[PDB]
Amino acid sequence: MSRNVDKANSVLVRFQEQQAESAGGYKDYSRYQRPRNVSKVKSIKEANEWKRQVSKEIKQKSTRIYDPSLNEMQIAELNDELNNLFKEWKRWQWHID
Amino acid sequence: VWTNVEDQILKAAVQKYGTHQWSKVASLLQKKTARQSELRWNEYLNPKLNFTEFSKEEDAQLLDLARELPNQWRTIADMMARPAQVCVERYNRLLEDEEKEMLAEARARLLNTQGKKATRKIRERMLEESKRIAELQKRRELKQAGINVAIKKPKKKYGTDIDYNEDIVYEQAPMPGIYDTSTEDRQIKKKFEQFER
Amino acid sequence: IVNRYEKLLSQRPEWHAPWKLSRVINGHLGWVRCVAIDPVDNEWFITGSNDTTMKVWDLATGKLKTTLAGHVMTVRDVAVSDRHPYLFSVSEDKTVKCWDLEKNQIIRDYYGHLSGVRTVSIHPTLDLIATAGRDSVIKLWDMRTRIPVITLVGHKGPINQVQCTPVDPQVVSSSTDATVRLWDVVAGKTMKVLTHHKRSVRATALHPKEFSVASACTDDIRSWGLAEGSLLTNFESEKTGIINTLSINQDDVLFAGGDNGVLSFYDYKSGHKYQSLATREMVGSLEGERSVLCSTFDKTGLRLITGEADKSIKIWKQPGLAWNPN
Amino acid sequence: PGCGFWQPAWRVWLNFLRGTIPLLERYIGNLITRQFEGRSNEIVKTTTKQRLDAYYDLELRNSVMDDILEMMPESIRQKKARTILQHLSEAWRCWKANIPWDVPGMPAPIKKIIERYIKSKADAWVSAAHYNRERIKRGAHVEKTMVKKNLGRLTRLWIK
Amino acid sequence: DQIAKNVKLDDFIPKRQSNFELSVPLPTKAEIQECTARTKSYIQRLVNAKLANSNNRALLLNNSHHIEVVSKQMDPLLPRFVGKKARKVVAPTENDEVVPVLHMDDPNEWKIPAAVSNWKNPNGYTVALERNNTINDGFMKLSEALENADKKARQ
Amino acid sequence: GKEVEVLMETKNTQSPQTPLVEPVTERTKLQ
Amino acid sequence: PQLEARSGAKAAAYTPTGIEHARLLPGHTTLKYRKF
Amino acid sequence: ILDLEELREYQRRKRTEYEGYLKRNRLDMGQWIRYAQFEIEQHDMRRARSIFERALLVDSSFIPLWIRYIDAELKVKCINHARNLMNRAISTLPRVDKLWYK
Amino acid sequence: SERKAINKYYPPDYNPLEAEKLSRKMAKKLKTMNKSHASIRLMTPFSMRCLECNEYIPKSRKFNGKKELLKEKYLDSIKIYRLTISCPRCANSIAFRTDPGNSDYVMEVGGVRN
Repeated sequence: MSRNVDKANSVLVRFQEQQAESAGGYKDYSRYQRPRNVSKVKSIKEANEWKRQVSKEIKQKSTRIYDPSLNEMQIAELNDELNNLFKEWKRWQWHID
Repeated sequence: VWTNVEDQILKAAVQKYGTHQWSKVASLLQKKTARQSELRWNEYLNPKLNFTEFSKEEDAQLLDLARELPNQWRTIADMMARPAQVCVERYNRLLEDEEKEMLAEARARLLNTQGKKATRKIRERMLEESKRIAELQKRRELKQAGINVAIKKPKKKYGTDIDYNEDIVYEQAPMPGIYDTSTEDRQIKKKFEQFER
Repeated sequence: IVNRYEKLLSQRPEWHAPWKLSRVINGHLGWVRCVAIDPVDNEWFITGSNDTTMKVWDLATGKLKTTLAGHVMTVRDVAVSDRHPYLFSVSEDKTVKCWDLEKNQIIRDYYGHLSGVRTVSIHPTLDLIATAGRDSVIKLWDMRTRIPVITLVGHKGPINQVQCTPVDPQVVSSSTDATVRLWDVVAGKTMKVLTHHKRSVRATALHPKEFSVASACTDDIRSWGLAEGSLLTNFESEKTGIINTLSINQDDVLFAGGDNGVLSFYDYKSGHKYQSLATREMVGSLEGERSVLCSTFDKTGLRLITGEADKSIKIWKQPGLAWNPN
Repeated sequence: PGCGFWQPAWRVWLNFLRGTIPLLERYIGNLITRQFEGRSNEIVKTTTKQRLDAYYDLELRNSVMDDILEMMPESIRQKKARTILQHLSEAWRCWKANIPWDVPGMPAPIKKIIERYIKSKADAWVSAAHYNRERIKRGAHVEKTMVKKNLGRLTRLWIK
Repeated sequence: DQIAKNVKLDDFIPKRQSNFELSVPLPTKAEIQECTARTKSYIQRLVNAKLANSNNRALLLNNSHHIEVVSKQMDPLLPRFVGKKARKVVAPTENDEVVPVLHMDDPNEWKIPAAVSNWKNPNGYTVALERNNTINDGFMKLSEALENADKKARQ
Repeated sequence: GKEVEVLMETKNTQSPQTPLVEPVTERTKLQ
Repeated sequence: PQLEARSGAKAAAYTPTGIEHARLLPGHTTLKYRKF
Repeated sequence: ILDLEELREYQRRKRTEYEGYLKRNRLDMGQWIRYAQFEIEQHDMRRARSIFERALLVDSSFIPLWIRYIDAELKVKCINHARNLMNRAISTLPRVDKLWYK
Repeated sequence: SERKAINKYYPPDYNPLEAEKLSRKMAKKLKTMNKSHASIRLMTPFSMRCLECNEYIPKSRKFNGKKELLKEKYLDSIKIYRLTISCPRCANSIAFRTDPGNSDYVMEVGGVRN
């Protein structure tokens, strides 16, 4: 399990995380992938967390896309990615509450 | 077997590198060998060696040497100040794509005073600069809203060199002290407010 | 001015005897860049070197008494104490060690110098030594408790010789900044900063009977009473080499060794150079090498001992030169 | 099993603990001090086998620079110091190789000084090498790297 | 005038050059003793302080009003000197008085070249190629001996 | 050369004469 | 590169650490003296 | 460099960079003068003055630094301060010709 | 606390099978582990030119690549891998495949071997 990722997703760590989730309510919304279809999330806190995560992602995307080699295609691709992120964020701002 | 472009490249490398560093040079010339490269250099490339012919007296001397140091030919060469093979000869007497590619490579090498750390550092700096400009752009965009510029995060209690004034050394209170200096300073600062505005 | 020159002309110096080579003891396998003698007796003198060793030498015979191997890097300086039977030595390994002489074995490595330490001076009266290195700082040590007691910040570059006087001007430093300082250990500060040199004053020595301190930059040997911290004289050192050593004899016979190896002697206080001596070296050694790096007299004063870069130590036995100022 | 009589063993352990008391008080205590107030400016120590040579070299360089400074007047000397150092290095390399280090622009005195210091270095180096060889011959805790160096250095010397 | 005051002529002048019989006296024995005592007391005190500081074992007035200072015995477990935490501290030099730095008074020779190594190029900065005949009697004599000998053998 | 010449003696000293253990100063105090 | 030579060392005084160094431990409290 | 805040950010960064370069080669004296110049340009006379002083402290025996500082002082028509500085320089170093001449 | 640590501490209630099951349940949700292009450190055997900026990355030069499994194996039961790299100067994704028929590699729309 060299290079840290393996360590992170080693069974023991996972178990610990699960335990934390069970007792006290420590989740790491960084750690899990954000769900595709909203309205399968009855809790508000979770939703908020997800929204926050997406915002963070968007910010990250923004930070990188103004790099100096602007003509490279990665940046262009991200522009679409950025849009997608924005859309997701908007969706997360649903009007149930 | 040695081609002329390759030879030229080798010579260039030697001026770039060093006549006692025959690995890099070898690498530069994909087909020729490290220990061979040095030999080649010794033979043809180095200017101080007099590869050209010489007068009759010299020839005579060489022949005498040959007689009196039975074919101890390197020694003879040394004595002469001449190269060996040439001396011996005298005594006896009495594809394109590859070139293009290698040249390109070689040129890139010799010119670029770079590697991992040199290339990385500048690139990193550039990236940082880009980031900074992006930030500025963002703030410009959101100017109607009140926005503050993000500070460089501290690592272990450092100074932000805007405020505080850094480790100040005195003006040193002298004898002909006059109070206009302060006024002048104030005046100077007045202008910068205007600039800011 | 004419008022001073005339006066100088009028005054005469005393006829100090010349100096001739006596002993040469090629024994070290390295520069011999320190030398010292016993205050109490004048039987032996030790000489630290680029060997890393330091060797002890009987004067009379010239024979090597014994070696001492308590450093790693090269010895830069030593100091046998009058008041105790300790030999302090110091090397560019950053170690200021202390040899008992009842057992010829190190005791108290003093620790604190950040880098190569250049000189020691034991305080004539206290049980305290003083050391200074390229650190740019002269630390004083309590020898009992083997700790730096105080330290002397003033200097702005590496500090070479750092003599100890018994009065108030208790330390007489000498840097590459070309200041030579007078300090007050008790105050934790300087008292007077003699800036009169042009270059690195890489040599200085206390006069035995006269409470003054010759000091030498690249050429001009200044010499000064440190009571006030006031100049006493300027020596005729006009085109002599880079002054390495600057020992003073009991009988006012200041010696100066150069990077040239030209052993130059002077009458003290006069400022009158009264001899030059051409160096010598071994048949194998080169003519550039020969250079008196370290030197000192005996307590009597009839034998000058010069450690020269020939891996040698030369001891020197004994019509004066005409004056002619500027 | 079932032999009691733990006394002497117990005594032994107690006595062992005595020694530790001190060591632990320095050690554990030190650690806790660090945790509360964690050291300012430590000083490394060249009496270590490692770092010795480098340190020595540095010292030599410094000495040479000082000598050169003493020698003659300069304006903006910092720049020149580097050059001097480079020259010294080159000289050393030449010596190692057994190339004569003759540079035409080098003025007699400076050059002479450089030569002297390289001679000194050689003296220090050759002797050291010899010592190492002797140690190796004996069987006296030689470092693998050190031994390799000796082999190389000695070979070079032989060639010379 | 101020400048003059700051740096005076007698600094440059050596004092012995005029008067030779003038000698600086070796300091008075009593005085020396006193000095030793002062420094000895001070250094000893300093050492004591240092010892106290080391973590290993083994009255006043303000204004007109009088005030008793005490030192309370802190608990031996808690850090002795709870103030200190190994802080970096830059100090100002604070040299208000000006040091007088006094002094006195072929350039092409003393200039030194910029050498280029045959072994090293830190920057990789290329450069336009900056990188006895008599032999002893033996070498002829020996040859003569040899060839002649050979000839003799042949004949 | 000149260190060798005339009356002035050069001493080659490899070996230390007096032993290594023996003291360079002694401190005897009452029999 | 940063593999670099040097110009000068240092000596700056901070607050002492109060650490129990091994060598600093007491030893040879008795200083010897000469006879006179 | 549109806004004040932007300028500050830039300036700050520059200062930091200068500091970094100093911390290594404190005894350089080219860097110090550059820093001083930068400060002058920025029209923070205090800062520039401080920098020059610091440089002087590092290397008092360096005439160029002194002269540049003097020039800076004079440049801002701040003669009295400049005069004082000159006097100080003179006091420090009499046997240098140049200060007196200046 | 030390790389050769024999036994990692477990809580007093740690049904190992149960724990494993739990992990599995929270592996589909997991971000890392449920993805492709897992990282790797590799030297470059091909010694090739980056097709965008012509940067001549030579043999044995070290990179932090991404190894990903190619679903279409060679023959039957011997896998082949895509090994992503970036050129030093320009950030173009070079990669290569390991077709073991020739005991060597294949370039994959990154650069060209020479």
